[PDB]
Amino acid sequence: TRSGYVVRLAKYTAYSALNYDPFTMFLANDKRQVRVVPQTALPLVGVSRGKERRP
Amino acid sequence: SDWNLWVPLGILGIPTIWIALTYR
Amino acid sequence: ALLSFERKYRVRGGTLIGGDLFDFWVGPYFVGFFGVSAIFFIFLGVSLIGYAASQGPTWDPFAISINPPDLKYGLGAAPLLEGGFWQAITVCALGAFISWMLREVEISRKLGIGWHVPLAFCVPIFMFCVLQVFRPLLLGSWGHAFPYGILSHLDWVNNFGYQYLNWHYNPGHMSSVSFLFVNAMALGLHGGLILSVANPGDGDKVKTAEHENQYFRDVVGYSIGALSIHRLGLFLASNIFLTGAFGTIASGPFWTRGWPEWWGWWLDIPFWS
Amino acid sequence: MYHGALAQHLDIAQLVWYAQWLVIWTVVLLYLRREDRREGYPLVEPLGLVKLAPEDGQVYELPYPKTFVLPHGGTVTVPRRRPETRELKLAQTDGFEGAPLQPTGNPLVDAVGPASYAERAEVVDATVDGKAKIVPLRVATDFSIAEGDVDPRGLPVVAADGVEAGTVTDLWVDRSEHYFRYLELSVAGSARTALIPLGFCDVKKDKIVVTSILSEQFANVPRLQSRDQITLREEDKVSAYYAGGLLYATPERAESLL
Amino acid sequence: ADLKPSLTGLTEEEAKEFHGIFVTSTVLYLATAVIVHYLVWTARPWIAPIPKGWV
Amino acid sequence: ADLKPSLTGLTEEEAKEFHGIFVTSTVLYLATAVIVHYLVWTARPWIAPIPKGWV
Amino acid sequence: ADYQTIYTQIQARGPHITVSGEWGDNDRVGKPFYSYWLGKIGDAQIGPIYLGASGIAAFAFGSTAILIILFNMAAEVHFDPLQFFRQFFWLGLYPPKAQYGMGIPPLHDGGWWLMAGLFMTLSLGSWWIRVYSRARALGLGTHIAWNFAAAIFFVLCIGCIHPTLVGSWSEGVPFGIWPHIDWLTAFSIRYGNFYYCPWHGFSIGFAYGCGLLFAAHGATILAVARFGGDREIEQITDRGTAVERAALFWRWTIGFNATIESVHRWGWFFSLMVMVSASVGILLTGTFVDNWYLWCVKHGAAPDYPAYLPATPDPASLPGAPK
Amino acid sequence: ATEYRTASWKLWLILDPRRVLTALFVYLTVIALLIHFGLLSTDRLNWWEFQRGLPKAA
Amino acid sequence: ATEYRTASWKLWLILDPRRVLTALFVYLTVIALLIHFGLLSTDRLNWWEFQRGLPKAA
Amino acid sequence: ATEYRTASWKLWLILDPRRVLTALFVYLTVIALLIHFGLLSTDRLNWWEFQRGLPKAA
Amino acid sequence: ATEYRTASWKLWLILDPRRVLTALFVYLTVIALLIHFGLLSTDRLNWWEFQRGLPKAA
Amino acid sequence: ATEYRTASWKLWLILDPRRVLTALFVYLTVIALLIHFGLLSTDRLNWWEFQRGLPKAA
Amino acid sequence: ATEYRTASWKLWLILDPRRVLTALFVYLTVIALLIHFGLLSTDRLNWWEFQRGLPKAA
Ligand code: BCB
Ligand code: BCB
Ligand SMILES: C/C=C1/c2cc3[nH]c4c(c3C)C(=O)[C@H](C(=O)OC)c4c3nc(cc4[nH]c(cc(n2)[C@@H]1C)c(C(C)=O)c4C)[C@@H](C)[C@@H]3CCC(=O)OC/C=C(\C)CCC[C@H](C)CCC[C@@H](C)CCCC(C)C
Ligand SMILES: C/C=C1/c2cc3[nH]c4c(c3C)C(=O)[C@H](C(=O)OC)c4c3nc(cc4[nH]c(cc(n2)[C@@H]1C)c(C(C)=O)c4C)[C@@H](C)[C@@H]3CCC(=O)OC/C=C(\C)CCC[C@H](C)CCC[C@@H](C)CCCC(C)C
Ligand SMILES: CC(C)=CCC/C(C)=C/CC/C(C)=C\CC/C(C)=C/CC/C(C)=C/CC/C(C)=C\CC/C(C)=C/CC/C(C)=C/CC/C(C)=C/CC1=C(C)C(=O)c2ccccc2C1=O
Ligand SMILES: COC1=C(OC)C(=O)C(C/C=C(/C)CC/C=C(/C)CC/C=C(\C)CC/C=C(\C)CC/C=C(/C)CC/C=C(\C)CC/C=C(\C)CC/C=C(\C)CCC=C(C)C)=C(C)C1=O
Ligand SMILES: COC1=C(OC)C(=O)C(C/C=C(/C)CC/C=C(\C)CC/C=C(\C)CC/C=C(\C)CC/C=C(/C)CC/C=C(\C)CC/C=C(\C)CC/C=C(/C)CCC=C(C)C)=C(C)C1=O
Ligand code: HEC
Ligand SMILES: CC(C)=CCC/C(C)=C/C=C/C(C)=C/C=C/C(C)=C/C=C/C=C(C)/C=C/C=C(\C)CC/C=C(\C)CCCC(C)C
Ligand SMILES: CC(C)=CCC/C(C)=C/C=C/C(C)=C/C=C/C(C)=C/C=C/C=C(C)/C=C/C=C(\C)CC/C=C(\C)CCCC(C)C
Ligand SMILES: CC(C)=CCC/C(C)=C/C=C/C(C)=C/C=C/C(C)=C/C=C\C=C(C)\C=C\C=C(/C)CC/C=C(\C)CCCC(C)C
Ligand SMILES: CCCCCCCCCCCC[N+](C)(C)[O-]
Ligand SMILES: CCCCCCCCCCCC[N+](C)(C)[O-]
Ligand SMILES: [Fe+3]
Repeated sequence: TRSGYVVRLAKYTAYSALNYDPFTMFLANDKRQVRVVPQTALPLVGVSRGKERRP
Repeated sequence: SDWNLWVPLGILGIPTIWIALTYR
Repeated sequence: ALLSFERKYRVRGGTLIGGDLFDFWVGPYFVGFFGVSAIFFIFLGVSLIGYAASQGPTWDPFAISINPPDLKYGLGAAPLLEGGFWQAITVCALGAFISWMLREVEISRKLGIGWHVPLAFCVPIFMFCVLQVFRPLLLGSWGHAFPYGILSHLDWVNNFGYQYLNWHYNPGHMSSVSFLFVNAMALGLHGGLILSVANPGDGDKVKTAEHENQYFRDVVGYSIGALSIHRLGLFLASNIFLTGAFGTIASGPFWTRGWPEWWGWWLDIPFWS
Repeated sequence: MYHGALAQHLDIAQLVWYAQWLVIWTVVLLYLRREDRREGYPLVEPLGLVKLAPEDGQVYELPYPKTFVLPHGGTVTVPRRRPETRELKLAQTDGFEGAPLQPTGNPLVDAVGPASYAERAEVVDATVDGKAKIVPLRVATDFSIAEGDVDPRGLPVVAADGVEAGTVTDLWVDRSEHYFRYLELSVAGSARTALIPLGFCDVKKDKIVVTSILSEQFANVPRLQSRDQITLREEDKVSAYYAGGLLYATPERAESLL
Repeated sequence: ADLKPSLTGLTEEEAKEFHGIFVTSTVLYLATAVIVHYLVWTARPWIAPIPKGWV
Repeated sequence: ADLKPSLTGLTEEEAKEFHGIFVTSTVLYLATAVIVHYLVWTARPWIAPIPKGWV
Repeated sequence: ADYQTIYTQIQARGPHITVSGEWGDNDRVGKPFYSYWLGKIGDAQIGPIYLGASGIAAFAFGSTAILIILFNMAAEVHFDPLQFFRQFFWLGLYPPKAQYGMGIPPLHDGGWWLMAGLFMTLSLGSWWIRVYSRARALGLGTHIAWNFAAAIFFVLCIGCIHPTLVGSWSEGVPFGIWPHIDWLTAFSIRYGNFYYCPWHGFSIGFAYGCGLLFAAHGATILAVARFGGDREIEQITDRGTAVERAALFWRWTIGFNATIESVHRWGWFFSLMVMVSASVGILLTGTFVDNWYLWCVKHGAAPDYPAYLPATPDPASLPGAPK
Repeated sequence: ATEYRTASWKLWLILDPRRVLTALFVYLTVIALLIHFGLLSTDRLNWWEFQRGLPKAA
Repeated sequence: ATEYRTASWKLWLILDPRRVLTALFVYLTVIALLIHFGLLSTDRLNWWEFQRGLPKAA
Repeated sequence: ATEYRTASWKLWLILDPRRVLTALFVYLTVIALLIHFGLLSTDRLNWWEFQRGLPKAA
Repeated sequence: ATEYRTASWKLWLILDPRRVLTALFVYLTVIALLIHFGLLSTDRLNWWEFQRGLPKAA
Repeated sequence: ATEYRTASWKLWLILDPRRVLTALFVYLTVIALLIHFGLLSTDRLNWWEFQRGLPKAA
Repeated sequence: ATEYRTASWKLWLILDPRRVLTALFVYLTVIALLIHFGLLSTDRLNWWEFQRGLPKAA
């Protein structure tokens, strides 16, 4: 039942509307980094603009 | 190049003519 | 020390408690019994903060904090440095607030105006009481209340909210937030509209009440009307806390799951599930 | 190497912070607060010592004057010097700066404390057309009560005593707001109509209850100059009388609860 | 008030001159639409026959 | 009041002067469009024939 | 109680007078009707409405936007009508999920997002013009327009400007009830906690400020409504007992007062400032500060607390840690 | 009537061209947009794009 | 009544063509849309798309 | 009429140039934007950019 | 009353046909939808779809 | 009264048919809904579906 | 008309320069900006930067 996807997803993440399946992203394999927050006060030159940056 | 892809000419063209002709 | 028109209004009486002995103005301030009382708390409470902050680990104004006692102390008194002063201040606080509010009542009595102001001021007081007193009673510890500290207090707000997994979804919050926004927008419009009519630019004549009406009935097609906006303002403002108070009290005593899970009621009606 | 770094400890955010502050205070002080002193300033002194200048920093204080060009002719200049020359019937408790005052005679008639009015311009309030704004329903014949409400015309006006003061003659309407401002009642015992603000009476199904003043003092509600229109000053006069009664109707209204 | 625009009405004659054109032009449009639909059909025949599985 | 401009009608002539230009330029606009659509076709023949799989 | 401040007891009906504009007296639209219930809190009469060009346009773009939004939301539930209606708050139109920098993203990943964005932008503007023009049409001042302006600008900041300065559309707010909110958290997590950004501070200050101020102004007027203090404009030009009292009240309490006119300025100023403060913060973020907390620690503003349970060294940094 | 068979036309006495015209304009445009959009959201029947349909292929 | 059987027609004296016409117009459009979309939400009975139905196959 | 065939012109009596013009102007603007941007967010029929299409290539 | 047995009919002097008519119209419509859609959200009694009801089968 | 036994009827002089009618309409509808849906949310006592009950079965 | 062929000029009677003129100003400014910016968002057709285009080169 194709219409039910969103709900199938929500119930997995505590009923929030977040749109990612975190099993397949983080748990199935070691391919992603969980850490997203920068470890410095100011934007570090060379990783902080455009296609250098993460989404 | 439009080969039996008259389609847009059809849509664009047909009304263009009867617009010209109905309101005189 | 007086406004040009002030004198005719400065008459005796209309104190709630203890008559004539406190019925005087210091400068522009009217004192009264509650004046005195307020001051006393303010002075003591503030001093107490200072002393307490002195035996902290910093003096950065943002970084200073007076925290409440651990959860083990229950609803009892704690050692003075291990949460006691917190307790102290909280009372001086309440003290000050209430004395403030009553003073206002005395003032309004003296002027023969309505008591709307004091009462309106009662709403936030209540929310303070809700957060510092009731909710902690219901969970049975003072340690559930928030600490006094500019940045410190926010840390409390922050963690509290992540204790239910995403506070944004808590329906009390939703309502309160909506009001907060409407209120702000509405103040803007009310502000502007008066000002536009008064100061119409150039040597244009000041406009009439009808122009206020026309203006809105043009832009959005309805005009709430002049008195009622005032009335309505008061209403919006007030439900910021009135509705929120519900969401606040709920979290912990009446709900222990994440707030999103609560919308399950709708999401899960078995008909269309 | 970092974006937004002015030194090894100084960053553009940090500077902006102060900047922001600066503006706020400036606006507040060098503007808003000045705008606030358009009424009732400069400050007056009836005890203190040789002072033509408020809290200090402030005799600039007053902003330079505006000039409101009014809708139906004329100009007003703000701030002004509007002098109070009514001679107040108030004796002082002490000669002291901020010690309160005692009314000498009847405070409700001598118009002091909550019973004091402002000396407004002695003209009729007007519509955008040039008609009178506030009129009774004898005059505004086009206007009417909404179907579904109680017409208070005919009802008994009961005062603070529990005694019928008189009966309702009319309602008065604001023509430019579609709103009722006054009840005009017929004070029983005399041959007079007095005007009560609608904010001083709880209208019921059977009666109009007036907590403000006592039955006997309806006899002394300020008299209207004309019969069918009301000036701006007369409005203030009428309103102040009842409100003054909230402190002066009974002797106990003075006193504190204990 | 004893007329159709009875004693200075805000004005609309017995104009079915409008009705004429309205109906003409509405039909032209529906015709053109058919012609068009035919053409597109030849480019992308859209309904499809019932497949091997179905039912 | 028994006319088109019957006792100050609020200011529009019998102007088919406007009907004139309006219909003129409506055609030019559509004309130009056809031409232009043709040129583009030669640069990017957009609809495409049906692929080997399809149906 | 005094009932006359809470609701209206006796309602009035009669002929409403139209103020003739500078232009477009003609483009007022609809039969004005009454609502007796609404009449208990404000004017009962509900029509007409001005139309004119700006309107037309605003609606034009606005609707297109809405359409694109909804349509894509439908497409998320695969057009099942029942499910749509059940799942509606959880549905949204999202910006791009891959990193394309600032390139116009593919239709299926953020493309449609962008289009709706542009159209929403355009409606806002068209509307702005409406507000501003109408004012000028009726010989009023332009204050409302300018307040409204700031609001719009802040929308711009979080919509495209910020994305731009950091140079990725990925940072856009999504359309949809819940999902516009999920944005808030993500965004905050990413920039190292927004409670610690000073402009978030300012903003909130002013916002609560508005609360305080309206409650106060609101309450004040009602308290003096008995003297006809709700007639705010005549009070400006010819000061009556009403506002004399109102002033006195505040003076005797906090020790300084306003005027009937200037209180409006204060309110107008506070309102404005919410939006401005916000905009600044947004602009600074990502561009000059990467992690607001760490920044507050570099300037020692951040409070520090002792450990309750034992302090925990990050496992990543141990000898012989995995990845 | 000018050689009419039915009263049909009397509709315009009742209804108002202006409202009808303007409504149709909108109505049609919406339906039009919907259909267009819905088409360009498929995999058959998206012109404007390489056949991502993977028609049967794989 | 011009050669009539019932009074039915009197309804138009009570109800008002304009209301009815307009509302029908809307009502129908809705239902129409509901069905259309609803159908194109399935697997059997979607035209506009490849047979994703996987009718039984696998 | 100045040597016409139809009443067509009379529309401008009923309808109003100003509003028609102003509308059309917005309307066409909307559509033009839709088309341009929509196009430039494809892979075929993007001019402006290098052929990202990877038409079959790869 | 034209050979009527009851007074039933006087109801329309009390009630207002226009309200009744309009209410039923809506009322019914809704129930109808509930039933349709609700049915088509089961596994048995869904026409429109393949029997992914998998009735007992597997 | 036309051949009555009680005065029951006088109720309608007091109470108002239209209120009672409109209320009952609603009241019963709601109750009806509660029961219907309520039932169809069980395991026993759901028509409309395959026997989810697993009645004793496992 | 001062040696004119069309009535076209009458548009200014109907339309008002002040408005036309000003709106145009805005309009044009927007389109300008959209294009300029849009362009400098690409890789081909961005001046103001090195050829990030990596035109085929990597
Ligand atoms: C991660 C956690 C979050 C969170 C956690 C949260 C909690 C736990 C609570 C709220 C609450 C509220 N939140 Mg939320 N919040 C809100 C807005 C709001 C407010 C509408 C509302 C009430 C604020 C309050 O309690 O005042 C407090 C003000 C008080 C108590 C009055 C103090 C005034 C006092 C009487 C007088 C003081 C006088 C001074 C001492 C005098 C000193 C001055 C000088 C002159 C001497 C917005 C708009 C957002 C956005 C935009 O995201 C947001 C996000 C969040 N909130 C985050 C998601 N929020 C409250 C609420 O209502 O929840 C439903 C609340 O409990
Ligand atoms: C976990 C995340 C949090 C968070 C995340 C956050 C972010 C990221 C931002 C804020 C911002 C703000 N926060 Mg915060 N927040 C706030 C309150 C505020 C506001 C004062 C300010 C946002 C400006 C605003 O009013 O938006 C409402 C007003 C808006 C959106 C303007 C709308 C006007 C527009 C013209 C509307 C008209 C639209 C049209 C009708 C169009 C219709 C659409 C069609 C076309 C489809 C409170 C009171 C709290 C509490 C009590 O905790 C809190 C906590 C949090 N915030 C949590 C910590 N907040 C902003 C800010 O100030 O940052 C520095 C901001 O960017
Ligand atoms: C919905 C209803 C809204 C609303 C309504 C109204 N608001 C009013 C009134 C109305 C009607 C008044 O009539 C009254 C007033 O006079 O008009 C100016 C008032 C006032 N609202 C103030 C602050 C205010 N309003 C807030 C919120 C809303 N207002 C909501 C939004 C907030 C928020 C939201 O944070 C703040 C900070 C003061 C300026 C002023 C009272 C001074 C006082 O209370 O004197 C007495 C006390 C002092 C002067 C100092 C107290 C020192 C104590 C003893 C100990 C130190 C404090 C300790 C508790 C540490 C905490 C700090 C920590 C968090 C880091
Ligand atoms: C501190 C400063 C505050 C502030 C200030 C101010 N805020 C203002 C003004 C000022 C000064 C105005 O002057 C202006 C206005 O005029 O108000 C009277 C306005 C506004 N702020 C609105 C909403 C708002 N303010 C918010 C916030 C703050 N504001 C902040 C907090 C928020 C939040 C917080 O979310 C919200 C939601 C709107 C009322 C209004 C925009 C109208 C518009 O821009 O129109 C744009 C036009 C549309 C979206 C078209 C509508 C199309 C319809 C729905 C049909 C679509 C259906 C379609 C599928 C099919 C078509 C068929 C169809 C026939 C069916
Ligand atoms: C000289 C002499 C004899 C000396 C010896 C005597 C001696 C030493 C005696 C003993 C002293 C004693 C016993 C006592 C000391 C005095 C005393 C009682 C002090 C209390 C003082 C105290 C704690 C003061 C702090 C003031 C305070 C709490 C807050 C400051 C105000 C703040 C921050 C307000 C928020 C900002 C804000 C909303 C500003 C709004 C602007 C204004 C003015 C809003 C109010 C306002 C509104 C809202 C209107 O609607 C309005 C409508 C129409 C006209 C006017 C107004 C108006 O003014
Ligand atoms: C006079 O000059 C002026 C005018 O006239 C010329 C104007 O018209 C105007 C303004 C022009 C206008 C058109 C004004 C209209 C502008 C507006 C923003 C009006 C819009 C207001 C709303 C949409 C209402 C807000 C509703 C929301 C934000 C949604 C909230 C969502 C939920 C779920 C709320 C749930 C809870 C509730 C709805 C109510 C809860 C209430 C309680 C729990 C308790 C209630 C408390 C009371 C009743 C008070 C206590 C009772 C007494 C004290 C007697 C101005 C500015 C000007 O001043
Ligand atoms: C002459 O000098 C003085 C003045 O003039 C200068 C004064 O005005 C005043 C002021 C005195 C007044 C009564 C002012 C008028 C009264 C009011 C305005 C009402 C508001 C007053 C209050 C809310 C509290 C005042 C009463 C007290 C502080 C009594 C203290 C009671 C106790 C049990 C203290 C002993 C501590 C314990 C037994 C430990 C266990 C108790 C706790 C842990 C509670 C603390 C935690 C909380 C959340 C507090 C919440 C409870 C409350 C706020 C009542 C004083 C005291 C002074 O003498
Ligand atoms: C059971 C323990 C646990 C709980 C509960 C938990 N987290 Fe985490 N969280 C972690 C761990 C472990 C990591 C780091 C994982 C890694 O190194 O890959 C983490 C990482 C994070 C990060 C990334 C920090 C960074 O360095 O970029 C955020 C943000 C976060 N958590 C937020 C949350 C939120 C919000 C919740 C509650 C909803 C939550 N966490 C609940 C263990 C937990
Ligand atoms: C005297 C008078 C004033 C002067 C004359 C006035 C003049 C000249 C009038 C003539 C000029 C003009 C502009 C005439 C215009 C006539 C027009 C526009 C007729 C339009 C008819 C439009 C029709 C019939 C539209 C029917 C639309 C439908 C049936 C849509 C159905 C949609 C569905 C079933 C859902 C499908 C959705 C899906 C996703 C599959
Ligand atoms: C006042 C008078 C005296 C002076 C006279 C002065 C003059 C001559 C004024 C008139 C001169 C001018 C400027 C006339 C202009 C006439 C114009 C602009 C006519 C325009 C007609 C435009 C039409 C018919 C547009 C039809 C558009 C559509 C059908 C679009 C359909 C779009 C879709 C189906 C979806 C595409 C979107 C997608 C696939 C994402
Ligand atoms: C240079 C190039 C190529 C492009 C530039 C494009 C550009 C200007 C981008 C900037 C975009 C901006 C400003 C984006 C802003 C996005 C924002 C702020 C979104 C925020 C919130 C949206 C929310 C909460 C909306 C949710 C919407 C819905 C649930 C559906 C919409 C429907 C309604 C509101 C109801 C009305 C419909 C009813 C009549 C049937
Ligand atoms: C964080 C936002 C708060 C901004 C500060 C508000 C200004 C308060 C007004 C003080 C008035 C000073 N005074 C007594 C000279 O008038
Ligand atoms: C109200 C928001 C709190 C955050 C404000 C940050 C304060 C900076 C001033 C502290 C001095 C230290 N500094 C900046 C030189 O490093
Ligand atoms: Fe006001």
